[PDB]
Formats: sequence, C-alpha cells, structure tokens
Amino acid sequence: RYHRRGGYDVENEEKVKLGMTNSH
Amino acid sequence: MAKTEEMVQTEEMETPRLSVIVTHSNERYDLLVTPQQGNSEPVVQDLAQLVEEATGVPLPFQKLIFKGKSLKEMETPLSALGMQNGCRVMLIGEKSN
Repeated sequence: RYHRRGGYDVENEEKVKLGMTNSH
Repeated sequence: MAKTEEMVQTEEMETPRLSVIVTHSNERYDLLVTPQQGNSEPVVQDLAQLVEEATGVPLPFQKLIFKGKSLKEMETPLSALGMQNGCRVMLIGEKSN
C-alpha cells in the first residue's frame, strides 16, 4: 500500500497485531 | 520542553532561524515557518502550510489541532499564530506521502 507507516510496517499486512509501525 | 525562548532553528529568506515541530501521532518533521509578514510573526495560513508542506499533504487530508487554533486559511489572528520560534503543531488523521 502507498502508505508510509500505516497500521503496520508499510504494507497492508494480514496479522495487524502490533502497532509498532502504526505511525512511528 | 519550552519551545519558545530559542529563535535558533532553521533560517530562511525572511524567517530568522524559525522552524516548527510538526508531529503526527509519533512522526515528526521540521518545517520552516511561513514568512512574508513579520519574521517571528507568520501569516494566518502558517499553521495550515506548516503541516501541509511538512510532507506534501493537502489540508482536507489532515486535521491540525495546535497553536490554539484549527487548520484553515484563516482562523485566529497572526498574533496568536504561536509568537515564538515556530511553536508546535500536530494533526489527527492520515498523511498523503
């Protein structure tokens, strides 16, 4: 996804159980 | 954390070493204060441009809530646009980059 740090590292992700890269 | 008595940040054409702390949840970018007014005193579109140019994000795509005002072309008088070295600005939402 074209979203630098959104929800996860940068990709859509399937797990999404760690907001470590949600914005940071 | 008193970002006021400094006046020594990023210097530009008219801006006398003035940069604002643009924070987005955790993300922080350094943007130069909008001049063409009175050096330490920026324009009314300052807070709006600060967050916008901070990452190239359109105003309706963010929600600036700081400097004792809200994101807009004009809200509160320039005298209340953070009379210091840029002050601090934060927006709620996403960012188009």
